[PDB]
Amino acid sequence: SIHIEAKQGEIADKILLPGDPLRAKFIAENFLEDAVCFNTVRNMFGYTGTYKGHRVSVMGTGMGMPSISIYARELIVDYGVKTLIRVGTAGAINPDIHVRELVLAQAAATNSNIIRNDWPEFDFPQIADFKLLDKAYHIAKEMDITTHVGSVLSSDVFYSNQPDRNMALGKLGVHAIEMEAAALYYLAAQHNVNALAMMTISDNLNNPEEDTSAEERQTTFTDMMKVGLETLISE
Repeated sequence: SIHIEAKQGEIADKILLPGDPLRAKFIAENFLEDAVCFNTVRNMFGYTGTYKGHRVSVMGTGMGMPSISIYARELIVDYGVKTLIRVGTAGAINPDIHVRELVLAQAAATNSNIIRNDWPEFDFPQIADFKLLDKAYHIAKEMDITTHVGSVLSSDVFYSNQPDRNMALGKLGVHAIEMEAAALYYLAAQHNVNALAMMTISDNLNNPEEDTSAEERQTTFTDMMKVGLETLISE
């Protein structure tokens, strides 16, 4: 509420969180059944529908950690959401990681200040809920999806002034760069709920001429959606 106009009962307790409101709309119309809209405020589309009989929601979060922090907080605190899965795109910085592959974020590095401001004495890692991470991995492997489990970097600055520094992380077990996961993981830890972030590599920052084919782009997305949805409804 304040940023979400939904009444109580309109949002399921388990939600998929793409960055793009139009992606949410796309998921709602093609992977859920009987999906209906629950939010239009600031054009941040959200839908509740059914997957394999399970009530499931999906909504966009906008870009960057402040944005997703606002929406995840309201979902958790005002609508009692307990399971949250980010499904998104990222750029690969680990050279062994190629375009279209799947990354599951065991942890999220960040150059943000959101955690450090609250915890100045610490390096305080933001982590995925293990059981979610482990279920997603098992499901992905059954589908023979090329999957990588590791850290991602949740960055504040898409147009970075220090890209070499970012790239150097790729040699130390940090797979891909994204903008949201650390914030989501932090809120989940604060409110004791369960979060996972997953992404397909859309760009290989180590190899710019690694291209993708759109149709291929929709197979991969379909693959990720089912990992995402099966993980979301597993109990």
